[PDB]
Amino acid sequence: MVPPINCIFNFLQQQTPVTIWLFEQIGIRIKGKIVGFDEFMNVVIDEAVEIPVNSKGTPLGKILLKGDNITLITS
Amino acid sequence: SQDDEYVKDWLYDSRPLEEDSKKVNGTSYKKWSFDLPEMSNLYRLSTPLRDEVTDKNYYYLFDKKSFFNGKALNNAIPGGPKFEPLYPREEEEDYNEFNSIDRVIFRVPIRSEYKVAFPHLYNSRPRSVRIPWYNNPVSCIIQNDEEYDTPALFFDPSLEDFAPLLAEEEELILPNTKDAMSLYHSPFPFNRTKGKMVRAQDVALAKKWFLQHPDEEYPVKVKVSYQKLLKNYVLNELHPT
Amino acid sequence: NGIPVKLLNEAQGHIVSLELTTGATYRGKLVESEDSMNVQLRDVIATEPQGAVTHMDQIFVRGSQIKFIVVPDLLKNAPLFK
Amino acid sequence: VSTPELKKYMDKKILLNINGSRKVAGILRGYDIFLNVVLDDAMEINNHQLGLQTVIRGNSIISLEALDA
Amino acid sequence: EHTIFTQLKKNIPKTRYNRDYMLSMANIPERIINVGVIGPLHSGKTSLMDLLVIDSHKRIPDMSKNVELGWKPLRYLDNLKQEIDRGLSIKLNGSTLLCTDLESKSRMINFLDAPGHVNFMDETAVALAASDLVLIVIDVVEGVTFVVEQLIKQSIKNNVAMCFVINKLDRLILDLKLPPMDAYLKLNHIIANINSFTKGNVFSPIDNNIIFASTKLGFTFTIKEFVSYYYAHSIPSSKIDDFTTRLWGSVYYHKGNFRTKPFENVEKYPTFVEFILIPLYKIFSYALSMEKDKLKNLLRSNFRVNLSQEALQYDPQPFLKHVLQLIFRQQTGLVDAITRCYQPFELFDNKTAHLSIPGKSTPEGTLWAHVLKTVDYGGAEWSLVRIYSGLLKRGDTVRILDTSQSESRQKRQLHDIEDDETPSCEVEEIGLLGGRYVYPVHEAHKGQIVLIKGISSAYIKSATLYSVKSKEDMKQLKFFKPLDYITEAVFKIVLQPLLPRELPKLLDALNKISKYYPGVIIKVEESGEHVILGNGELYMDCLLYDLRASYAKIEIKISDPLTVFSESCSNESFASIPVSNISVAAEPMDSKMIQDLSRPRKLSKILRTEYGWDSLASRNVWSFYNLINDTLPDEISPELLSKYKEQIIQGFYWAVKEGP
Amino acid sequence: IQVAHSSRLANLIDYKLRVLTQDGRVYIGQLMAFDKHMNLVLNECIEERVPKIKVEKRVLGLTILRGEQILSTVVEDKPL
RNA sequence: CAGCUUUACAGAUCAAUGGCGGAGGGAGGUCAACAUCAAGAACUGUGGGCGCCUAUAGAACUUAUAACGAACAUGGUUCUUGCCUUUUACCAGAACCAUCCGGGUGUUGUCUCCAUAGAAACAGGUAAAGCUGUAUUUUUU
Ligand SMILES: Nc1nc2c(ncn2[C@@H]2O[C@H](COP(=O)(O)OP(=O)(O)OP(=O)(O)O)[C@@H](O)[C@H]2O)c(=O)[nH]1
Repeated sequence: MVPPINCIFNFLQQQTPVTIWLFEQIGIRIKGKIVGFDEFMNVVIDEAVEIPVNSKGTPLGKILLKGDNITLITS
Repeated sequence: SQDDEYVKDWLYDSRPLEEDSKKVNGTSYKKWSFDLPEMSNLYRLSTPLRDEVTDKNYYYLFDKKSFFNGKALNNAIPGGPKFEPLYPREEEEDYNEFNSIDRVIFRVPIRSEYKVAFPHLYNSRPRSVRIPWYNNPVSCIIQNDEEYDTPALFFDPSLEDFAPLLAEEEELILPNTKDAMSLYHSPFPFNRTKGKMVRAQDVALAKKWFLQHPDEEYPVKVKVSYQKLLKNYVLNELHPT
Repeated sequence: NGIPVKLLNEAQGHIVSLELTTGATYRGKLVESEDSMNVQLRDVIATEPQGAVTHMDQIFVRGSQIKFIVVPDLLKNAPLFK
Repeated sequence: VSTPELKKYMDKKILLNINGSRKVAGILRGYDIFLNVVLDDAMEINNHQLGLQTVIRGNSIISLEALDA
Repeated sequence: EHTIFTQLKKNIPKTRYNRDYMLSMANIPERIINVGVIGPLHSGKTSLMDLLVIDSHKRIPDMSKNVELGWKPLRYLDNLKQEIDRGLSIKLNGSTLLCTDLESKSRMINFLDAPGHVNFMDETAVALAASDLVLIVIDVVEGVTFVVEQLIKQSIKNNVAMCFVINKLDRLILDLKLPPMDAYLKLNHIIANINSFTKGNVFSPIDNNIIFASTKLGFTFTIKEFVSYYYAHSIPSSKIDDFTTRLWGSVYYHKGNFRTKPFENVEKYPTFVEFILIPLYKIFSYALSMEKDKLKNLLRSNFRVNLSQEALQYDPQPFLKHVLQLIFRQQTGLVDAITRCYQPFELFDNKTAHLSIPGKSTPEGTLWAHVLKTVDYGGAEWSLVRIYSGLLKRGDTVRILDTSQSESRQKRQLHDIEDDETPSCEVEEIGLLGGRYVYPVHEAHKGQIVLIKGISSAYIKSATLYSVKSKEDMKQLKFFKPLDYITEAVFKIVLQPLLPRELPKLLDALNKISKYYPGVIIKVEESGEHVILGNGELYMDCLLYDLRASYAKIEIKISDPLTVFSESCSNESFASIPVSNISVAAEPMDSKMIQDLSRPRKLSKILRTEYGWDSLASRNVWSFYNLINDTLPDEISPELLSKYKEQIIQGFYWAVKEGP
Repeated sequence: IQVAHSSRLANLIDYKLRVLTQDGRVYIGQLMAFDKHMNLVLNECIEERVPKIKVEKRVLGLTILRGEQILSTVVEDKPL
């Protein structure tokens, strides 16, 4: 078995490309690299980029995305 | 005053327990309920007469059932009683091929002890034979030197703002509890602490002794007497009026 | 402990029905539940708000997104109540 | 308190039905008490793949229908 | 009327749960547990069963006043006159009880209280076969005897969930008068012993497999149950499991809010002793000894339980029992433990395989059911059958096969790999063995046991009944092997009827005995002398009683108890002697090898090699039964006369049966 | 509609209760059991749904209604 | 330290509804009369379905090494025995039977010894007894 926390830790260690989907919001996504870790799914993510979904790119700085509104993580 | 503290006041009264008390029904004197310590005292007193074996397994082949079986099979358990046989021994085998000494083997002597224990097996053509008991062993140790919860006769094994239940008890074993324990394992009369009253007639203090296996190194006459008593008992038991 | 949860647990085995917040009704053999109503079912149909049915083998469902769970009338009779 | 009993669904391909009428696919790798799924990545419902390995949050899950029996 | 008895009418003991619900539950598998409770002699399995029954039911007619009070045990399931009068549970007369767990939800449970005594181990075996979990009840005092070990081994062999019941704590509390610490130590020792006898699975009171019982005094409890009852008020929901885990394994309280694995100097005893055993002891002593009012007050405070005004005036032992009942609530803890033990239902398949052969599952295609034991439950013959798959309806036409004709059938099937329905019967009436009453039912579903009336007359002992609808289905099906009644029988009692006039009657009686008592070989010899090869003395006696009273009522002669002897050879055969109107050698096998035997040609050869390190040619030739038969001349490999030797081997079997 | 002046929800057990929900549906049924988190067990439940005109009716039976989705509970009628 | 249910409390409007209501004894007698206590493990009614099923219920007592007795006598009858030779009076076993010395349970009725109130809950307090409680993903932040 591989827990979610463990996975998160691994991702952090890596510093590989991550693409986050927002909760209750289909049209917008985020794409960055995981820097932080918390007890909840909340993580700080430098080099983030906002993406409008194909139903391309937009300018965006360094961000911490809150745990409550996460959907997807991948790295 | 020390040992027999409770019983002494009433023990030797005409009506063994007083009228107008909470320990008996009343002046009709039909029912009684006792406290523990008094009961314990009584038990202690009665050591001579109530001398009974707390081990139930002791009565192996001295059961009423066993006696009945013996009677049926005309087979004395040597200690116990003997009767006229139920059935006349019709010795009419006629040297048949069954039960012959040509045929069978005699490793075991097939004692009549074994007959009343497995009547339907070892005895052939059993009639009116009741079924006997077949029991567990009784590891029950009572301390005679005035001590409390001790592995004496046997051997040891090889190897958030709260407390456990019944906290503030401060003592596992209450001062009366050894006595209580003793009472617990004892037989019918004292086991209980409430009862219906029997007539003085209807108590039997001799009975118990004769039911027991007789104490060894007694004379022959005594043994005979015991046997007779047993027979008397057994017959009474058998034919229920 | 939650009595509805207990009831749900009891219903384990039976052909239960199950609607979500989305409004998509399921109906099938209940497999397993937890303190939070983490239901599982077997041999289960699935109808959307439109009405188009879709059959499926093994479904797991999360209690938060579950709206209400229909049990058969047999468990009305006994025995966890009193 | 109790762990989600998803040991039957371990190493099987599951259609995770998620919030906003969306769907995810993939083989099941791991899980925890909050129902955060860990699964090897697959296509989002014609169809197109994103990511190698994926970790889905518990709150987002509407359902998870087993593709493999 | 009758002397050997059941209820005989529909004024049955009414039940606290409604029976309809139970029936409904029985429809669906996964919500049925066949328990089959087992142990040694007088461990108290029957007592436990009785207690369970009492818990289930409202007001039972058979239970007198005395029994209710506590005094006499209600031995419920020993309903037979014999099993009463004798004191032994002799036959399988279990129960079907809707039993709740710690999780309030409830499940139907087919208990089977086997005999403890070691000559009815056939019965025990049968129970094991029936049942999917097995409660191994053990006398605390006697501990893990060899018998217990044997039972455990048997359970392991025929794949079953072993949920232990360490019974008769009363004996250590009061009879022995062990100190609480001493008692705890004893318990630990027992547990260790159990573990040792077990192959792998570690049993302890944590995990809820060991169950601490005192079935006379009328309480069973797993520590979990205890915790639930009495350590919820204090300890919050998060650490309750943790607390439970802590309790047993040599940890202490440290006079402080969290526990520690080291020994502490101020406090004396471990957590189990402090949080359970000690409490129990206190309860006991107080019940026996303490001022009643004080005790009542304590109950009100600590356990949150009130003594009735009537229950205060009780006699000591009865009072104690009552108190225990009040404390340790109606036995759900045990049920919970059982459930926990049998949370894996993957074992079921394994068990089935063991019973029959490595099976391909075909549930919807056909109904099939292991007829286990015939019984004379309510005077009339019923058959204790476990429906394994399908549903067995009343008045269904059903094919049956005695396990005698199982191996042969299998062989035939293999060979095959026309409809040859050899026998069959109609199901007269299905019922649930509910101890003293048979509550009747129309259906009977997968994974549950039931009494069926029509089957009995087909087979002798242990049948497989099935209702197919196809050739493919038939092919798929398998046939349960004969029950290995662990105790082999070598107590040879020879009969003759005393009046030859009524030989038919005697024969009938014998047949009945064979049907009912499974651990009973009945050889009808050439000399007109019937022979019964019973298991032991007591068992034999019981059988005789049954025959010579209930299933015949005949005057019957009986031999001295002999044994089945068996011929063998010490040295090897010296003379190569042929026979005419064949020459075969003789030599004993290896002792170890023999033992192994007691407990594909290439594969066989390999096995042989592993066992004794014999020659390969010998292995190749070998083909044994019952012992060993080779075909090891020179010309047999060239010759076709020696080839095809099944018929030849049949002949040998006769020889094996009846030696020189 | 008539009903006694009740104090708590637990005291009005087995009364015929109307139950309003966030989606718009109205579940009518007798309250068999309650929860700390307002989950209700309903005896002979009937779902009344109002689409965007007139009350569409659906008979259910024994139902376990979760507390999250409930808006409020009105007493429709007495027991029996 | 919250909540609801009950007593002990004023003064209420006193509807509303419950519950204690034709609201009135208790303890006991070596006191009665009756009933009933060995039968399909066995109880009694109630309607309904039509001598039997299905719901209602009730149930005091006695029972599983089977009994009202943790107790034990004696008769009568046959059959077999034994001392015996006549019988009674006896021996000891069997089968039926009875008698007796006792036992409960229930209902009345009495006898004795102690005693005496015909109305209280609601709005909620005052005080005390029964149980429950101690916002970051699945309930209410
Ligand atoms: N001290 C004590 N005695 C018990 C306990 N449980 C049963 N007994 C007694 O010991 C014996 C065991 O009870 P039974 O139920 O007869 O035993 P069993 O389990 O039927 O044994 P089998 O006949 O072999 O099945 C009985 O004589 C009971 O009175 C117990 O927990 N403590």
